[PDB]
Amino acid sequence: LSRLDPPEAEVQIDRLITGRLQSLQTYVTQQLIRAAEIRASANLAATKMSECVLGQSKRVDFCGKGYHLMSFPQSAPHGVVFLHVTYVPAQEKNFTTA
Amino acid sequence: DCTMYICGDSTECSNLLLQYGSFCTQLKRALTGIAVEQDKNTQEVFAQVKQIYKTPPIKYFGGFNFSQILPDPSKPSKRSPIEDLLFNKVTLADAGFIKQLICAQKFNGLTVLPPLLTDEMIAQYTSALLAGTITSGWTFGAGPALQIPFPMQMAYRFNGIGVTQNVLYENQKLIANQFNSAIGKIQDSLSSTPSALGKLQDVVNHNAQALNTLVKQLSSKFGAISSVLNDILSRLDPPEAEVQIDRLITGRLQSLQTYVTQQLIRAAEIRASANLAATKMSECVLGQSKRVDFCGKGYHLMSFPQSAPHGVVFLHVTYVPAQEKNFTTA
Amino acid sequence: DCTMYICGDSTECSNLLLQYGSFCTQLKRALTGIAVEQDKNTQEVFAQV
Amino acid sequence: LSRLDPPEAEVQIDRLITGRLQSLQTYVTQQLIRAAEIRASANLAATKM
Amino acid sequence: ETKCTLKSFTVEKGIYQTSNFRVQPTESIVRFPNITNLCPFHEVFNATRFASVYAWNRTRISNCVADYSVLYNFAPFFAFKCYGVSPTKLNDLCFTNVYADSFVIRGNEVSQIAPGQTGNIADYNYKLPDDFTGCVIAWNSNKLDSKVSGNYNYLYRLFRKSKLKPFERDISTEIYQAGNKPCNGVAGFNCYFPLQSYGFRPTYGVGHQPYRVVVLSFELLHAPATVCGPKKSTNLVKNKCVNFNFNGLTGTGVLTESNKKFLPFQQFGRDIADTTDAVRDPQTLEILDITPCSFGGVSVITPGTNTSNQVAVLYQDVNCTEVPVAIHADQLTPTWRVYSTGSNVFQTRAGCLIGAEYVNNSYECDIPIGAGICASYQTQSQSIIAYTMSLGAENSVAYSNNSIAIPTNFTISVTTEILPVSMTKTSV
Amino acid sequence: VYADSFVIRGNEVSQIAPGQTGNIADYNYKLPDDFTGCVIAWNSNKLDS
Amino acid sequence: VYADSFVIRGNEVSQIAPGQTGNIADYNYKLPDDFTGCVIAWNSNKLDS
Amino acid sequence: TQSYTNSFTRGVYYPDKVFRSSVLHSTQDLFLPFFSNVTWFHAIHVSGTNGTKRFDNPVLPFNDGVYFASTEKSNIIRGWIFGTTLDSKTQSLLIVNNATNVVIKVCEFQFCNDPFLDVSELRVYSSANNCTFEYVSQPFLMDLEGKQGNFKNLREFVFKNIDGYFKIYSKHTPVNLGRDLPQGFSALEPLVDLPIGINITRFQTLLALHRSYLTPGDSSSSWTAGAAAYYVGYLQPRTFLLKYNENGTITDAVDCALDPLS
Ligand SMILES: *[C@@H]1O[C@H](CO)[C@@H](O[C@@H]2O[C@H](CO)[C@@H](O)[C@H](O)[C@H]2NC(C)=O)[C@H](O)[C@H]1NC(C)=O
Ligand SMILES: *[C@@H]1O[C@H](CO)[C@@H](O[C@@H]2O[C@H](CO)[C@@H](O)[C@H](O)[C@H]2NC(C)=O)[C@H](O)[C@H]1NC(C)=O
Ligand SMILES: *[C@@H]1O[C@H](CO)[C@@H](O[C@@H]2O[C@H](CO)[C@@H](O)[C@H](O)[C@H]2NC(C)=O)[C@H](O)[C@H]1NC(C)=O
Ligand SMILES: *[C@@H]1O[C@H](CO)[C@@H](O[C@@H]2O[C@H](CO)[C@@H](O)[C@H](O)[C@H]2NC(C)=O)[C@H](O)[C@H]1NC(C)=O
Ligand SMILES: *[C@@H]1O[C@H](CO)[C@@H](O[C@@H]2O[C@H](CO)[C@@H](O)[C@H](O)[C@H]2NC(C)=O)[C@H](O)[C@H]1NC(C)=O
Ligand SMILES: *[C@@H]1O[C@H](CO)[C@@H](O)[C@H](O)[C@H]1NC(C)=O
Ligand SMILES: *[C@@H]1O[C@H](CO)[C@@H](O)[C@H](O)[C@H]1NC(C)=O
Ligand SMILES: *[C@@H]1O[C@H](CO)[C@@H](O)[C@H](O)[C@H]1NC(C)=O
Ligand SMILES: *[C@@H]1O[C@H](CO)[C@@H](O)[C@H](O)[C@H]1NC(C)=O
Ligand SMILES: *[C@@H]1O[C@H](CO)[C@@H](O)[C@H](O)[C@H]1NC(C)=O
Ligand SMILES: *[C@@H]1O[C@H](CO)[C@@H](O)[C@H](O)[C@H]1NC(C)=O
Ligand SMILES: *[C@@H]1O[C@H](CO)[C@@H](O)[C@H](O)[C@H]1NC(C)=O
Repeated sequence: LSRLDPPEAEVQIDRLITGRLQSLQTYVTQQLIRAAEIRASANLAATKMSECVLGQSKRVDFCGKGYHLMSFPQSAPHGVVFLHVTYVPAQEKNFTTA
Repeated sequence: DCTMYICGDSTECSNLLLQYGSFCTQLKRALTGIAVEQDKNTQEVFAQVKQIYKTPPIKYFGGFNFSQILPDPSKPSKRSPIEDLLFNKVTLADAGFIKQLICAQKFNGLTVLPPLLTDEMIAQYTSALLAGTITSGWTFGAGPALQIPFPMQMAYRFNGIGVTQNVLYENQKLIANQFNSAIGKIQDSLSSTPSALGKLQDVVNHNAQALNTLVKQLSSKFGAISSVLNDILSRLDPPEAEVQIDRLITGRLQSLQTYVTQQLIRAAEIRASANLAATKMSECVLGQSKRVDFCGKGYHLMSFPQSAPHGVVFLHVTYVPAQEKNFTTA
Repeated sequence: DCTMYICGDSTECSNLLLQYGSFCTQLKRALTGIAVEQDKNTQEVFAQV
Repeated sequence: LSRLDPPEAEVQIDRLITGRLQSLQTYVTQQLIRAAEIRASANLAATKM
Repeated sequence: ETKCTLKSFTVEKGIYQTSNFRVQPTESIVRFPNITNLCPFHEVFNATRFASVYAWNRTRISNCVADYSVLYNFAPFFAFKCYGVSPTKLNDLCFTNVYADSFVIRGNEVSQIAPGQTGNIADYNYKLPDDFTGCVIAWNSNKLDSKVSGNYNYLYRLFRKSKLKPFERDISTEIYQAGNKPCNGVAGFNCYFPLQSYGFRPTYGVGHQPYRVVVLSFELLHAPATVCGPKKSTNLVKNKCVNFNFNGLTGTGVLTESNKKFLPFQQFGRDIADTTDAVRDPQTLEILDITPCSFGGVSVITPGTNTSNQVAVLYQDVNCTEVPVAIHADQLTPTWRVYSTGSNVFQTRAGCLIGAEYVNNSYECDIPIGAGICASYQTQSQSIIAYTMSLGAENSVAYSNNSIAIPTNFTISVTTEILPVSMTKTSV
Repeated sequence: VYADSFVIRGNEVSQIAPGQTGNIADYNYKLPDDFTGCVIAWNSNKLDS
Repeated sequence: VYADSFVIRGNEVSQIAPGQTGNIADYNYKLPDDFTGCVIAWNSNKLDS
Repeated sequence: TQSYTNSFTRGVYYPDKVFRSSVLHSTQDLFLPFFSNVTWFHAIHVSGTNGTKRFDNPVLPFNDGVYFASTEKSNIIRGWIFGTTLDSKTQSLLIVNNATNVVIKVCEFQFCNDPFLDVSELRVYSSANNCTFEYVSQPFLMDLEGKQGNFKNLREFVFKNIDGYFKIYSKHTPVNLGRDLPQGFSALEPLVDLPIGINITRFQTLLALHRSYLTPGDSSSSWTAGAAAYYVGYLQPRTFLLKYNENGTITDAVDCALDPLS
């Protein structure tokens, strides 16, 4: 705007402005998809809290590996960390059954 | 690769695109994220086991016949008859096997990176967890595999849904015959159906059509005299060519933006489906599921997953109360 | 429909847009997919019986 | 098209058309994400049923 | 190259894509048709009886080498503005056929002849189509086309029943009806002669002096090209990457004798990418197939930068038995090619690998590659090794119809599930 | 419709335009950027000499 | 700031420009495509005759 | 005489000079719509010597080109006339062939009929006044004989004048056995292209009147039947989707403006 003159400065500004606007559109479009992913993960974490934290979960390999006992969530920056307490049958012995 | 797809081996057009900023390093990062995300999806769905189990040399399960789902050594790919049927059903388009005509046409930088898990070790994962679920039941989904007889495991599964062991131990021959008949007719249904693997076929075809549309977008004048950079640079003059080429480029870049934007959403959907399939494996395959109408219709007994092109196919074994009789209750 | 929404009943503008390539057949396909997807959503949620 | 002459009418039309086409692109891109969310909610509702 | 393609001095474990590799052309081959008879342009430009605008004279140009640089001394060249084809490198183009239309007009209408121009002449005497390719030459001819009494040798139409389509002539001597009043050759009132006097006087100022105009129409649409510039034809080379310039169509790629069946009227070919796939050699009438250089992606497999400075380059989807090994200075764009391409060669379904050797052992794989192959850093004494990914610890169970395994003790284990629930809210 | 007529020098015949800055275009006759209409210019050396 | 002064013919007064090809613009005085600055041209027939 | 018929599927040429294979490329141009009306025309001339006079020649409109098809023994139909307003008020075309020659002119020809006193010249124009363009060279039509009349040759011509470059798309299909325009599909390729500069809306043809045969006479009109052995069809701007064979030819093409399925 100090170098050019309005007649051709307009179209130059228009070209810059549409380019920058499309650049911002790209960021917003990526943010929408990332927020959809984060909402999917947050719904998963909410179901995980409701099931594992507030009771025993009979779902296998959902609240940790092995048979589930309980869980303790911990606050984390921009997330949550669960401490699944699980029962693992550990060492075993063979037998004869009928 | 933006450079090739946008300005085919043209130095002036590469210089013209370089000024656009970090507008394609981000594009490369997005697609690299999609690729590593696909690899993570496959590994999370299938690699639920830490150890690879092998089926016993003899195949007796109390009349139960797993021939159609257990791998056969006669075939050279080590896949089950139903697993191989799934592969035959899905007409795969490209897999990146050093091709050096539609795929061969793509001298436009549109390459398909082969998946990390080749379909000879995904079948190994499926066979391993099949051995786990047919020789140890759900016990291998918690800790070490606990070797238990198959009739015992089936009676335990019946006890899971309130039927008690006596029913299975009094009807074992009938249950084995019914299971064998169902396993026999599921292959016939898959073979003779018009299109059952519709989801996998659509998954392949959507990517194929997206790549085809990207290729076809290379001729849109977008307001230019021609869509060929070589002819533009032989015909016009650098200053006039500058805007003309740039106009064609911004159009092509927007076309590629559309492709990557659609691919991001499609990959989010595929990741949602892969998470669903992983939960399905962890619940139905590695134990009985009390969730109703989750692992098939009817009361669930167990499931067998089968290696499939760009997907997984479960064989949910379900208990259906069949014919009934009225009574008087108090 | 790209033709009507983009060039209202103008022959020269339709000719100009036709050069843009398969840039709106894809647009039609996306929205047709969305429509059939909504129908599938409703039928999958309710027609469990 | 009543005021300008084809030479400059075309480039003017081209500018308007690319702007309107990108505006429609924005709508379709947002609709795709919204439909993905609605499908996630519909899958949740189907499992809930 | 990795440290440059990702702006960081530190690179951790992983496989990064950097750029591609293209076989550079060895020489440039030109195959402009072997013509020498210079087509007559002087007779068109420097004439004494330039036709009137209403009956523009159209001249055809046939097989010739036309140099659009010896015409600069033929006319004053007041304005040499040109359309899509630019006159700068206009001598490097091959035309299917070239047409020159010559006439004379007034000064204020010298810019009136153009695509989509509406007025008297551009609508009733000579209309150029919007898609017209070619350009118009205009120069003042006041010194020659001046008459003290009157230059009553030029004509132009004023009245027509409707508009005029582009590139035709309405040379006709009839009587304009100009209303429901009927006239029969009378040319009386209400019925005016369409051609009226176009006299010129030297005393007239700018914008009214005669402007002899010749407009050249081109049809460079991909088709058998005849009229071509003065570019020397070179020898033809096959099975080697070159910069072909066939009839003004440039590009880069390897040329093979093709099995195409171009019909006698066909010159160029097209695949489903809307780019040229096959071409016809105009000096030989032999069909050539155009396939680009043996390109491919390049992925750099490296451990953490503070673990070693040794990387393993893997080329995407290309056998290391042809181009990856083929390398020379200014022959491939990646100049980092100091990699031997003969030591540590790992052929992979994802394209061959350079810099890593195959290990029969299988471990958990750190840096993914594809097709069940991952490279990792191993102590031999340190080098990058590419192996087949280990699926897991091999295990067998002891299934028995009467045997059962049952645990006698348990282990309580606590795991972590890191689940993001929110991102950084922002506003722009 | 409004017609404004005057006389200027040759080097400044193109100076009368939207957003042009100089001597006349800034101090004697300035046309706005959004100005719609157009300027007619011809030499009058034969009369105004 | 740099000023380059010379004399050329009328048909080639527009030939000196970024990316123009011909006799003078290619063999005697070529201006780069990224050239910033501008060219002043006026007829000198009365003196150089 | 005159009669009508159904064009079925026919009159598809190569719009461009680009080679394609297994490509479903579509393009819009002056194409003959499938299943359209094609009008026969006949020049009855068996009693011309016994007074009577032919009296059978209309002025066929040319609007947006003309599709041509005929079956002549050797050279019964030689040339065409284009232009408008007939008289020297406006120009006209004189496409006419002989042996291995073609001569076409854009000269203001005033005439009344279409004879040439041959089986020479003249009788088809009387004004070589202000002629503009002239052309010579190899004729459009190369005769081939199967040693019998059963293999009736079909000469499919499509004429276009979009900005000059006259279209002479032609092909020979001697597989005909008697049926008028047999069911099937054929491609069509150009021979020559040259601008003429003229507003053309009139079309006529040349017949070897000095020796004619097999010209029955009747009052057939308004969608009736009559042997004419000479076809004329009009083109209209239509979008066509063309399938290119793996070899490179055209196997089948579908219209885009005829049926909802198309
Ligand atoms: C047009 O062609 C004629 C040839 O017919 C040339 O005339 C020459 O003009 C120059 C310039 O005045 C004279 O010095 C020569 O003596 C002329 N030669 C002849 C043979 O007449 C020239 O190429 C063109 N002339 C004009 C006036 O444009
Ligand atoms: C229109 O203009 C040209 C140039 O004035 C006319 O001149 C003759 O063109 C023919 C080519 O058709 C040449 O063979 C002659 O040598 C030219 N000169 C003379 C005196 O005949 C001609 O009338 C027109 N050209 C066309 C129609 O091509
Ligand atoms: C070709 O010439 C004929 C001459 O008759 C034109 O026909 C006339 O066109 C005008 C303008 O549309 C109208 O008066 C009538 O349509 C016709 N007049 C008569 C008396 O029939 C015809 O339009 C010309 N073709 C083109 C494309 O302009
Ligand atoms: C076809 O007919 C044309 C006239 O319709 C004739 O053209 C003659 O061609 C010969 C070839 O050398 C010339 O010598 C004559 O001058 C041409 N005649 C005329 C009137 O132009 C001829 O009968 C045939 N054309 C040929 C043989 O080229
Ligand atoms: C068409 O040809 C005729 C043939 O005589 C031309 O008629 C005369 O041509 C002279 C040329 O010097 C004119 O001075 C006369 O006025 C014409 N008489 C008329 C038109 O009755 C006629 O000029 C030619 N037409 C064209 C457009 O060239
Ligand atoms: C790549 O190498 C393998 C092994 O020699 C060979 O079978 C294959 O054909 C090669 N690729 C191509 C495209 O020829
Ligand atoms: C010249 O080109 C022609 C084809 O147009 C053909 O005779 C041959 O290729 C060349 N002949 C000579 C003598 O150069
Ligand atoms: C890199 O590794 C070296 C040794 O392995 C260590 O001393 C150094 O702190 C590391 N630096 C970073 C940034 O990790
Ligand atoms: C790997 O295995 C085969 C033979 O067992 C062969 O390629 C090679 O000898 C082996 N390499 C090593 C290092 O053992
Ligand atoms: C189970 O019984 C079958 C049939 O007798 C036999 O082949 C198989 O070895 C038995 N398995 C074991 C280890 O008890
Ligand atoms: C052809 O025209 C005749 C009369 O002109 C009409 O009866 C008939 O229906 C038409 N057929 C077609 C297919 O247009
Ligand atoms: C198509 O090409 C094949 C092989 O080139 C050939 O055998 C066949 O006859 C061709 N078909 C034609 C020319 O119709």
